[PDB]
Amino acid sequence: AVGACVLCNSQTSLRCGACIRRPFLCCKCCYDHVISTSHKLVLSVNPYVCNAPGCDVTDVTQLYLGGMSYYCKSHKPPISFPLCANGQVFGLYKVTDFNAIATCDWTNAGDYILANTCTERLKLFAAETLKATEETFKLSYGTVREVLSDRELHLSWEVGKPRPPLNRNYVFTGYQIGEYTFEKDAVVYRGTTTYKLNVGDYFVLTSHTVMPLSAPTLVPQEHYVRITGLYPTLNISDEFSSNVANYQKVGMQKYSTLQGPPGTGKSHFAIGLALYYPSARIVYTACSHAAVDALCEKALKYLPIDKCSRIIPARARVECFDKFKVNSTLEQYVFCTVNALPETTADIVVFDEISMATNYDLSVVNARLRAKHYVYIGDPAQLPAPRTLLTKGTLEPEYFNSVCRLMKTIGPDMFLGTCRRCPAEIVDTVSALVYDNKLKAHKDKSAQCFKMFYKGVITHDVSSAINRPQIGVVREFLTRNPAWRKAVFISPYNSQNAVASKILGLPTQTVDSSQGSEYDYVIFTQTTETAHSCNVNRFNVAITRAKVGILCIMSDRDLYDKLQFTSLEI
Ligand SMILES: [Zn+2]
Ligand SMILES: [Zn+2]
Ligand SMILES: [Zn+2]
Repeated sequence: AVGACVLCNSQTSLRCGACIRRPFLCCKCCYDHVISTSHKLVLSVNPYVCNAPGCDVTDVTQLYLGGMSYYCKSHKPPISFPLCANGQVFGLYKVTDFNAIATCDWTNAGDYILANTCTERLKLFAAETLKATEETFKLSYGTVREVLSDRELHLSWEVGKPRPPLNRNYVFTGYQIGEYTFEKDAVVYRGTTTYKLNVGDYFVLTSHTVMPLSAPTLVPQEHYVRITGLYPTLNISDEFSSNVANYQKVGMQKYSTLQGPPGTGKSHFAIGLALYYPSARIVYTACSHAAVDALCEKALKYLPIDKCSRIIPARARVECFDKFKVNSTLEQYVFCTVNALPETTADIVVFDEISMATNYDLSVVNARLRAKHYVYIGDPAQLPAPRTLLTKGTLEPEYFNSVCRLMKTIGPDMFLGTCRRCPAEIVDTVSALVYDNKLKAHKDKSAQCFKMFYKGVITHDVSSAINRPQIGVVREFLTRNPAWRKAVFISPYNSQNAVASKILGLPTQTVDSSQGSEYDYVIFTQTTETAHSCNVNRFNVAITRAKVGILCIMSDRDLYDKLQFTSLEI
């Protein structure tokens, strides 16, 4: 029960029993915390409480030290001194920001802003407090009535508690018969495992214990004068020649940031780093299984298949890359999600899709992976990890995580400025929208990029929006543009996606789940004109999925006018 103060590192024996993480606080800092918040319980070898029989006084400001025990004003002996005096709480070895992180409920965007602009140690405490606050709430949200078929169900809920939204962010566990997701009387049930399940089975949200954090989100930066710990090859392929200047900067710094807009070659950069440093052992990590899978696919073409291994938790979350040797931690090239990372060492660590990472994830990576060099690849102009507790305000990219903050304040170390995937109409649009006209297009205009302003009629299934007339507009477009039936339908709402799947028969994806993918033809309906559907990062992701053509049914005049597409009438 002896440690370092979370604000001043000054050693102390006092903890705050009211904070959910019970951090160590120094005599001065613990004082400033109890007099400015409702947190009044102080812990030590023994709890600072009145030891008189039947007394419930726990406020440290109402407690004194008499003998070797603690008492209140009504039980203290004549010879006693106050625990709280001289700007200090009594302990061994005898701020405004810390109070806010410790007492907020993480429902306002200002809470996440403070968690990214504070000192480095407060970032660790905030990430701990946030994840702990997120987990407790899970134990509280609100049974199959009848099985109709092999993919839909009728559900009945528990009495007295609200219903959690039915999407992919909320994964239920049925009863360890596997993890399930639901989507919206009829509801679609999708269990990762095909276990049998009759009427009466109940499902509960899967909770994962929050472990305390110790490693920082970012290691201390170190700049070198020569390539350290690595041996660069001289005969690099001409496919990776343009990255040699930035490849050398990787070996001369502890960490490096790379902002890669869509289609600029992020995975091409990451895989070629292994060819430029052929003797290095590399762990490729990311938050999602799809991001690590994309890095596996690029590796299969360029890296020896016998030196690659994909780490899969027996948790069998989803089907992952099955073309590398499974669960071989000691291989040269290791592909693994952050949550499943083993405790090992590496020459370089590549963290992909950095905008989807939380400050918790940055800490787990540093705690499990000791490496000579870390490279963070991503794009703060794309989508972040969902903060389910955040309901008031929008989280700006500078407050996504420590890495995204640096990319937006001082800029990224390296930048990929040429998009090779999208037609010029899409590139010019997003370049002016979120990239300061610094993103150039390798392709010409395709003349297959169209936009249409059509508000339609907005209906809602609970909280997910639907715009059937916008789908009807798409229907009429398909009958007149037959080559587009191979397109992918994208929208910001799962429900609009479910309706479009039945009416149009196209493959469907949400904008958030389409990040990292690319398709020849994309059809996008904005559905609504909300802050969710008008988010510039979401929109940037949505329209940069197309390789050849895109059709945008717009609800927002601003974003409609900013689209440099040909307008179609109907
Ligand atoms: Zn506290
Ligand atoms: Zn302190
Ligand atoms: Zn008492």
